[PDB]
Amino acid sequence: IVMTQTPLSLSVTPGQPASISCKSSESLRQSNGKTSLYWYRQKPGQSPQLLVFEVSNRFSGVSDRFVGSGSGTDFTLRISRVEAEDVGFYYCMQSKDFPLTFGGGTKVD
Amino acid sequence: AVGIGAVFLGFLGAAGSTMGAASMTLTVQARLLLSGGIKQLQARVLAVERYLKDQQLLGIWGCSGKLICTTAVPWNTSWSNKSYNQIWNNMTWMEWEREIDNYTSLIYTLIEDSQNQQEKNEQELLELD
Amino acid sequence: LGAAGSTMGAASMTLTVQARLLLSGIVQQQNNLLRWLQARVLAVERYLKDQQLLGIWGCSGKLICTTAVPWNTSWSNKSYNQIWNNMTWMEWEREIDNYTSLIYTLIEDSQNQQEKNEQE
Amino acid sequence: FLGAAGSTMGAASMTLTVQARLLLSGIVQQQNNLLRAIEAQQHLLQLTVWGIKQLQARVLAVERYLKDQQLLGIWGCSGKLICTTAVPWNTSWSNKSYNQIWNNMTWMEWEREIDNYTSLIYTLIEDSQNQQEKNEQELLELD
Amino acid sequence: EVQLVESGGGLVKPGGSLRLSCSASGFDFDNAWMTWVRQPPGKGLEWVGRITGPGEGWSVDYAAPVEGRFTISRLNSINFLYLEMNNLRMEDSGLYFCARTGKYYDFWSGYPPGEEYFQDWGRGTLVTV
Amino acid sequence: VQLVESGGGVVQPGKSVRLSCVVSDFPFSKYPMYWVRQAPGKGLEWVAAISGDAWHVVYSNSVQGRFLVSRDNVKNTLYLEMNSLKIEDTAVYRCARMFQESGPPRLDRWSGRNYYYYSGMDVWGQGTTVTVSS
Amino acid sequence: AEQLWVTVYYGVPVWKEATTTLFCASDATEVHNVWATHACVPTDPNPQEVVLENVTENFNMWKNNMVEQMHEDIISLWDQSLKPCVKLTPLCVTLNCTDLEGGEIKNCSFNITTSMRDKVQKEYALFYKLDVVPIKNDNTSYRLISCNTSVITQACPKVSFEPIPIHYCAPAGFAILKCNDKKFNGTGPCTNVSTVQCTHGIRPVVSTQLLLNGSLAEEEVVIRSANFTDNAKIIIVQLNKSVEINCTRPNNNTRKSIHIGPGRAFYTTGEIIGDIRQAHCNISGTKWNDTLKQIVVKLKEQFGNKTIVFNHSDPEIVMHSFNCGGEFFYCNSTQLFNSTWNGTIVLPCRIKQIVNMWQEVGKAMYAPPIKGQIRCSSNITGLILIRDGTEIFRPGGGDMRDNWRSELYKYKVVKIEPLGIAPTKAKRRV
Ligand SMILES: *[C@@H]1O[C@H](CO[C@@H]2O[C@@H](C)[C@@H](O)[C@@H](O)[C@@H]2O)[C@@H](O[C@@H]2O[C@H](CO)[C@@H](O[C@@H]3O[C@H](CO[C@H]4O[C@H](CO)[C@@H](O)[C@H](O)[C@@H]4O)[C@@H](O)[C@H](O[C@H]4O[C@H](CO)[C@@H](O[C@@H]5O[C@H](CO)[C@@H](O)[C@H](O)[C@H]5NC(C)=O)[C@H](O)[C@@H]4O[C@@H]4O[C@H](CO)[C@@H](O[C@@H]5O[C@H](CO)[C@H](O)[C@H](O)[C@H]5O)[C@H](O)[C@H]4NC(C)=O)[C@@H]3O)[C@H](O)[C@H]2NC(C)=O)[C@H](O)[C@H]1NC(C)=O
Ligand SMILES: *[C@@H]1O[C@H](CO[C@@H]2O[C@@H](C)[C@@H](O)[C@@H](O)[C@@H]2O)[C@@H](O[C@@H]2O[C@H](CO)[C@@H](O[C@@H]3O[C@H](CO[C@H]4O[C@H](CO[C@@H]5O[C@H](CO)[C@@H](O[C@@H]6O[C@H](CO)[C@H](O)[C@H](O)[C@H]6O)[C@H](O)[C@H]5NC(C)=O)[C@@H](O)[C@H](O)[C@@H]4O)[C@@H](O)[C@H](O[C@H]4O[C@H](CO)[C@@H](O)[C@H](O)[C@@H]4O)[C@@H]3O)[C@H](O)[C@H]2NC(C)=O)[C@H](O)[C@H]1NC(C)=O
Ligand SMILES: *[C@@H]1O[C@H](CO)[C@@H](O[C@@H]2O[C@H](CO)[C@@H](O[C@@H]3O[C@H](CO)[C@@H](O)[C@H](O)[C@@H]3O)[C@H](O)[C@H]2NC(C)=O)[C@H](O)[C@H]1NC(C)=O
Ligand SMILES: *[C@@H]1O[C@H](CO)[C@@H](O[C@@H]2O[C@H](CO)[C@@H](O)[C@H](O)[C@H]2NC(C)=O)[C@H](O)[C@H]1NC(C)=O
Ligand SMILES: *[C@@H]1O[C@H](CO)[C@@H](O[C@@H]2O[C@H](CO)[C@@H](O)[C@H](O)[C@H]2NC(C)=O)[C@H](O)[C@H]1NC(C)=O
Ligand SMILES: *[C@@H]1O[C@H](CO)[C@@H](O[C@@H]2O[C@H](CO)[C@@H](O)[C@H](O)[C@H]2NC(C)=O)[C@H](O)[C@H]1NC(C)=O
Ligand SMILES: *[C@@H]1O[C@H](CO)[C@@H](O[C@@H]2O[C@H](CO)[C@@H](O)[C@H](O)[C@H]2NC(C)=O)[C@H](O)[C@H]1NC(C)=O
Ligand SMILES: *[C@@H]1O[C@H](CO)[C@@H](O[C@@H]2O[C@H](CO)[C@@H](O)[C@H](O)[C@H]2NC(C)=O)[C@H](O)[C@H]1NC(C)=O
Ligand SMILES: *[C@@H]1O[C@H](CO)[C@@H](O[C@@H]2O[C@H](CO)[C@@H](O)[C@H](O)[C@H]2NC(C)=O)[C@H](O)[C@H]1NC(C)=O
Ligand SMILES: *[C@@H]1O[C@H](CO)[C@@H](O[C@@H]2O[C@H](CO)[C@@H](O)[C@H](O)[C@H]2NC(C)=O)[C@H](O)[C@H]1NC(C)=O
Ligand SMILES: *[C@@H]1O[C@H](CO[C@@H]2O[C@H](CO)[C@@H](O)[C@H](O)[C@H]2NC(C)=O)[C@@H](O)[C@H](O)[C@H]1NC(C)=O
Ligand SMILES: *[C@@H]1O[C@H](CO[C@@H]2O[C@@H](C)[C@@H](O)[C@@H](O)[C@@H]2O)[C@@H](O)[C@H](O)[C@H]1NC(C)=O
Ligand SMILES: *[C@@H]1O[C@H](CO)[C@@H](O)[C@H](O)[C@H]1NC(C)=O
Ligand SMILES: *[C@@H]1O[C@H](CO)[C@@H](O)[C@H](O)[C@H]1NC(C)=O
Ligand SMILES: *[C@@H]1O[C@H](CO)[C@@H](O)[C@H](O)[C@H]1NC(C)=O
Ligand SMILES: *[C@@H]1O[C@H](CO)[C@@H](O)[C@H](O)[C@H]1NC(C)=O
Ligand SMILES: *[C@@H]1O[C@H](CO)[C@@H](O)[C@H](O)[C@H]1NC(C)=O
Ligand SMILES: *[C@@H]1O[C@H](CO)[C@@H](O)[C@H](O)[C@H]1NC(C)=O
Ligand SMILES: *[C@@H]1O[C@H](CO)[C@@H](O)[C@H](O)[C@H]1NC(C)=O
Ligand SMILES: *[C@@H]1O[C@H](CO)[C@@H](O)[C@H](O)[C@H]1NC(C)=O
Ligand SMILES: *[C@@H]1O[C@H](CO)[C@@H](O)[C@H](O)[C@H]1NC(C)=O
Ligand SMILES: *[C@@H]1O[C@H](CO)[C@@H](O)[C@H](O)[C@H]1NC(C)=O
Repeated sequence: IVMTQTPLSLSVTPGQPASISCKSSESLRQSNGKTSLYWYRQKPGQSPQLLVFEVSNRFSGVSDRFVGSGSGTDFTLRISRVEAEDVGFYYCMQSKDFPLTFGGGTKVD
Repeated sequence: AVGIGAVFLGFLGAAGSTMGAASMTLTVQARLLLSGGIKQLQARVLAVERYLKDQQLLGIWGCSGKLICTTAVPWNTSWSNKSYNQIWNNMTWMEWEREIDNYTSLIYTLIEDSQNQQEKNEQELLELD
Repeated sequence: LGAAGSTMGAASMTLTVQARLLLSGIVQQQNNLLRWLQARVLAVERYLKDQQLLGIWGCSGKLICTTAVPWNTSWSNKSYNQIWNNMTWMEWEREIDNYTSLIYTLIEDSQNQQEKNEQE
Repeated sequence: FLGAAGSTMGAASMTLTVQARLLLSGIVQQQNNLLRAIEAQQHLLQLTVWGIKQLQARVLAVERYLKDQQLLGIWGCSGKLICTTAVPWNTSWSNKSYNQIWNNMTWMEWEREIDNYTSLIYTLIEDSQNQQEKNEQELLELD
Repeated sequence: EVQLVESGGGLVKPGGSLRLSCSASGFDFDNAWMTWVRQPPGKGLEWVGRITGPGEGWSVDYAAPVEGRFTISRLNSINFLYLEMNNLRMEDSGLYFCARTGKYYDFWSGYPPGEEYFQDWGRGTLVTV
Repeated sequence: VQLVESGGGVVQPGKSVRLSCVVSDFPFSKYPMYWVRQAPGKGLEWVAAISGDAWHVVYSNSVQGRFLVSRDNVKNTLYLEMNSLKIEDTAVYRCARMFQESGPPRLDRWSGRNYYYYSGMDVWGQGTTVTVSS
Repeated sequence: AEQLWVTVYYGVPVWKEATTTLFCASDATEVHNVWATHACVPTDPNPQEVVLENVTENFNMWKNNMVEQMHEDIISLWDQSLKPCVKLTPLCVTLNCTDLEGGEIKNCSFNITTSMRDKVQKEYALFYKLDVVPIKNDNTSYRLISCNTSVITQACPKVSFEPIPIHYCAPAGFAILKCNDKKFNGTGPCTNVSTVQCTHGIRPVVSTQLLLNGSLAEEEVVIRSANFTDNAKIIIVQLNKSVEINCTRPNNNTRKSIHIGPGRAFYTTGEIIGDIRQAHCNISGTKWNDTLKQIVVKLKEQFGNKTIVFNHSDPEIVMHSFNCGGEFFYCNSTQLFNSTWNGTIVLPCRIKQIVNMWQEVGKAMYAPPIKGQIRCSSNITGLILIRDGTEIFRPGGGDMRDNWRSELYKYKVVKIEPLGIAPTKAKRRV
């Protein structure tokens, strides 16, 4: 399947909310009752770290201002009051079936 | 995000195979025969009322709870001109139940009243000693 | 119902006919579904009550089976040929109807709950 | 009948000599009096909300009884309570030792231990034994 | 490597019932004779009863003050020993032990049925009546 | 926990090496693993996956048939062997654990076929790097 | 070692959690009651309750399916018994009302009734201020309240309204577990979990701001809710020491009939006899005062400072509401919410004859008048309270589903699955 995203560059400063959406060609809803889309972040020069696993739940060591939602095709990750250390990339990763692909990784300065 | 190939067998999976290969497969067609806006309920009784009948006929024949069993009713060669090893190695079941379709009523009467009725009056009177 | 006037040693030869036609009788309803089944479902439940009950009584499949339970003459002390070659089945049921459920626990326990403790 | 749900598996087999505490006997002493024909002394007087629900209640009393008899019926274990099989236990299913399963364990926790593996055991009884023994029995009648 | 763990002991009113269990490991439970022994408080060891093996028909023998009330049984499939106690009295209370039982008979000086000895014991489980 | 690799470096085309990822503390036979490939200045490419019982192996289409993966649940190791190397395989390899736990295979009743569930990743090893050149 | 073999045990004591469909059991006749519905399986006075030994089982009193199941069913029972009756569509006409405290009951005179086509019929009628609305275009001239709201449908007068206890029995093979901890929070685990086959009596009482005929918490006064420091999750006050109330309709209220449906007669107030005396209630002033202090002690174990304040909570949702003998009372309960903690109490009551639904949209039932004088007494055992965030407590709104959460708070539904396997040394000889 194909799954890209937008916008590639968001060169910002801290103090404002924004959002990053990832757009799906094949719709995602597995028969377990959940939509296997995994949002996470790398830093430059680093192996990445999990932001949220599901579009609903979060991970340990995560600020509360990291909210995500979406339909089976629309998918959206929203960052309220974008923090100063939000540099690097943001990959949208799906887990429908194989080969499970990624997005390009939205750069945020 | 799942998936592996076949392991044991499938539902109706032996229905193009021979008898000698389908005889080791009967449980999969045996399990799923029962489990699976009123018109669901009218299905949920016919699926029961067909199961009891096939259960009942095995009960009368002294053959309840077993998947296979034998009797003492002799096979009559008038029923089949097929040779023996053609049956157990070449013919499928779906073909086989078009060939003995006509004789089926004669068979079922000649199991009960022939033998398993007779194997109780003989059975009850093996006492007194 | 043909041997309903026979003695208890005589009506036993028609036990097969009574059992077969308990379920659905002859099949009515000749596929005429053209144009509302609780009575159909109950008849199966009457049937499955008894086959399970013969399953607990160690006596599935058979029609006549023995036991290890001796009789208790306080039920009815009427002796062997006083009834057997003298009485039908409607009257024997009208001698044991008060004691019916009392017989059923004793057949359950001392014949299969007993013989479960002989398996080893 | 759930009187030993806190007891252990090595001890609950003691009280299981009563017919699973007369398990099925509670059904026949129910459906003798569920089939009180006051339902037929009224024809329910109408079709009511309760009789819709009773109809959907008796079906589940029919079906889920049959799914437990059929599986006991196919396993060569029709009507018994404690039967052994020919299937070897695989240690990959549970690496618990002997006494911990019996002497030192409940039942419902042991369900969640092998609720994953349960379905594989179902096929590995039939196609391993009860499909299999019937052919080998029929060979022993060929002679 | 023999291990025996008694269980099931607890507080019970006079006249009540109770069921002690014993999980056996480390040896051949199946053909092993098993024995129940108790220790009343401030008193010594007391022989309760013993179940034999296959050759003896799983026969069981009982101490006089306990004969008729207590029942010893085994399920060899999971190597468990049991003690069914009914109609308990104050003096039924103590610490209950289970122990692997050996048979001894010297030919030239022996007298039938020789003697039984207790090679392996468990820690016991406390019965309070 | 601790999650690194070994055996990285630089080789020629047509060569063959095998890495070695080693886990630290979690029960390794319980979990499946993965392989991912971040090209320098590009996004990420999924590579491979093994089941927890080392029975199910799914490869990417581009590296299909060339590579090799395996497990050793006793030694708690994780191998990525590779064959028929090309210059565009020069990137960063990373060893990575599944986020969730996985169960045993499922065996649907209606068809005798097992099922190994596969979900995504949480713990990326920092990973080695293989370069294919002259 | 011994090669272990598989052994099938039938009758293992296991279960899971499940959902199901239930069925009534009435413990007792012409069958014309809305709730009781004597077309129902009769009970058994067998004591069937089986206690367990070692059980730790979490419950819940909000995410339990047994209470959502009633609210999709008791509205179905109450609407099957409403469909075959007469509609009141020609009644929504222009009224002409006058009065004979002030003028409350209204001598109204609407003047058509289409039993036929050519000859429409003038008509006498007697109404209430809780049922009529004014019109703005002329002199005093009224209309019913819910014309443009929904179809006003009369209930047939030969029905009944009494609560009769409805024993929910699970179907066969299922079971209902029941805890017996006196100090149970409503959502934790339990220790003594007993097993029954069919629950206790549940009176299907409909009321608002209180509970009538209830049940009894034992030995003390229990307060339960989920999210305490949220204002949202309503606290529920169950009681011991059943507080008695009398409520009455001190009038005579003869009824006439009006033929509007061709074979379907409309019933209204013919004429009152005696003196126009307002319906009210009586509460023992001593027991009520003693009861509220017992609540505050348990309140001060979850709000143990900033002391407890009672303040009273649109004619419908603010008023206390209940039924009395097939007659619906709206009572001003302002007096019982006055105090804080640092003879015969009379509460006035109003009478409305156009009730609404639970979702209160799409249907509007009209009560028929009842001849004679109505007396009813009942044990007040249940109180609904809401916090606001010193602490002030209002009674609360009208979410009728919360009634039965005070009556199913010990019950979950399981699935007995008595088949299971275990390994042992014994092999079947082939
Ligand atoms: C039967 O099968 C089912 C599945 O199949 C089902 O049934 C079939 C029939 C089918 O129908 C199928 O469709 C069904 O689904 C099996 O169920 C599975 O069970 C397992 C449990 O055995 C579940 O795994 C858990 O899942 C959670 C997340 O799942 C949530 O959501 C699901 C669904 O949404 C829920 O069901 C579930 O309950 C949860 O709510 C997962 O997060 C868990 O992993 C964490 O916990 C374990 C335990 O600690 C960790 O393991 C430890 O790891 C350390 C590290 O190496 C080792 O040292 C330890 O030895 C090891 N073990 C133990 C016991 O401790 C695990 O690593 C992870 O730990 C967290 O790790 C992160 C990252 O390191 C860490 O975060 C860090 O935090 C710090 C501080 O904040 C820093 O910030 C770091 O930077 C940061 O990274 C975090 O703190 C760690 N937390 C802890 C507590 O350690 C757990 O695996 C599984 O979800 C479930 N379902 C499925 C589909 O698989 C069932 O098991 C089968 N039955 C049997 C008997 O096998
Ligand atoms: C108790 O249960 C056990 C587990 O049950 C399992 O789980 C249950 C939940 C349920 O699903 C079960 O169905 C399931 O089985 C039972 O254990 C199973 O037993 C069977 C035997 O009947 C096993 O079947 C064998 O499978 C082997 C593997 O087949 C896979 O791999 C083949 C290729 O093999 C691969 O080769 C490459 C070569 O490079 C290896 O890579 C190397 O790996 C190294 C180590 O990591 C190193 O890293 C190197 O760098 C690397 O190159 C790779 O590791 C290797 N794969 C594996 C898994 O090792 C494929 O061709 C094949 O398609 C499949 O993908 C077979 O080799 C084997 O055949 C051999 O053995 C026969 C008998 O021994 C012999 O006659 C043959 O001639 C042949 O030599 C079997 O087919 C099965 O794997 C077991 N399950 C598991 C999970 O392991 C157990 O049986 C049961 N108990 C009882 C008493 O029955
Ligand atoms: C309000 O609650 C009280 C107490 O909870 C109820 O009193 C109890 O009512 C029941 C039946 O109404 C009584 O049972 C009956 O007792 C009489 C005694 O003579 C006996 O003859 C009957 O056969 C039956 O067993 C119960 O005894 C009684 N409790 C006491 C202490 O007297 C009261 O009925 C409730 N009233 C309302 C309107 O809810
Ligand atoms: C479908 O039919 C084919 C033949 O038409 C079966 O193949 C035979 O399988 C047996 C079993 O090993 C072999 O001995 C024969 O040599 C096979 N035939 C040929 C021509 O090679 C096949 O088994 C059938 N399918 C099933 C499920 O039984
Ligand atoms: C409503 O009823 C009143 C009462 O009868 C009607 O008012 C009467 O009108 C007649 C006609 O002129 C007078 O003779 C009476 O004196 C009036 N009585 C009163 C009390 O006002 C009135 O017409 C009716 N209709 C409406 C629309 O108000
Ligand atoms: C209420 O208003 C009605 C008017 O509809 C009054 O009914 C009239 O009563 C007199 C006798 O008192 C009759 O002669 C008239 O024919 C009636 N008019 C009607 C029925 O339209 C009635 O008196 C008023 N008062 C009460 C207490 O009912
Ligand atoms: C029922 O409620 C009453 C009223 O509160 C309880 O009686 C009082 O309980 C408190 C708290 O234990 C004591 O301080 C009082 O001394 C009790 N008596 C009086 C007269 O107020 C009673 O305990 C509750 N339970 C039962 C079973 O009656
Ligand atoms: C009970 O409700 C209160 C709200 O009054 C909860 O407290 C806050 O809830 C919000 C909701 O997300 C959180 O963002 C805050 O962090 C919470 N504050 C504190 C101090 O915890 C409280 O969490 C609720 N408790 C439960 C068990 O639901
Ligand atoms: C409410 O009405 C009931 C009548 O049902 C009153 O109960 C009577 O109370 C007197 C005491 O004044 C007793 O002597 C009678 O035996 C009671 N009779 C009955 C039938 O209960 C009750 O007093 C009234 N008031 C309150 C506050 O409950
Ligand atoms: C309940 O009754 C009380 C009686 O005091 C009402 O309170 C006051 O009633 C007088 C009428 O004499 C009004 O002028 C006041 O404005 C009322 N006070 C308040 C604070 O509103 C009260 O209105 C009644 N409430 C209901 C819902 O019937
Ligand atoms: C768990 O509950 C049981 C219930 O025992 C019943 O208690 C009521 C109290 O009024 C009494 O009237 C009954 O006769 C009792 N017996 C039966 C069979 O209903 C208690 O006996 C346990 O002690 C409780 N467990 C704990 C830990 O409190
Ligand atoms: C079994 O009972 C345990 C108490 O005794 C323990 O048993 C053995 C197996 C050892 O683990 C030893 O630590 C103790 O003597 C409980 O701790 C345990 O939770 C119970 N349940 C199990 C093992 O499933
Ligand atoms: C019925 O009565 C006749 C004469 O009384 C008798 O000969 C016959 O055998 C009876 N029927 C049976 C079944 O005994
Ligand atoms: C059954 O026999 C016993 C003696 O063994 C006797 O005590 C009992 O009264 C008899 N049963 C009945 C119902 O009389
Ligand atoms: C059978 O019973 C009847 C009943 O009166 C009696 O007349 C007849 O003599 C009996 N016959 C025998 C053989 O006992
Ligand atoms: C829990 O079960 C064990 C095992 O029989 C028993 O000792 C104990 O008394 C039980 N718990 C309670 C509270 O009775
Ligand atoms: C109803 O009242 C109006 C108002 O005066 C009048 O015009 C009309 O004729 C009346 N109709 C009948 C049928 O009384
Ligand atoms: C209409 O009747 C009402 C009721 O008395 C009165 O208040 C109003 O003044 C009347 N209209 C006129 C124009 O007099
Ligand atoms: C009730 O008690 C349990 C612990 O026994 C606790 O976890 C739970 O939160 C309590 N209930 C409430 C509503 O706080
Ligand atoms: C209610 O109380 C008042 C005075 O307190 C009294 O006049 C009236 O009769 C009482 N009514 C009832 C039904 O108790
Ligand atoms: C009020 O808070 C203080 C602070 O802990 C506490 O000591 C006191 O008991 C509280 N008051 C009540 C009535 O609980
Ligand atoms: C009750 O609530 C009203 C609402 O405005 C408020 O004004 C009043 O102060 C509160 N307290 C009392 C005692 O009325």
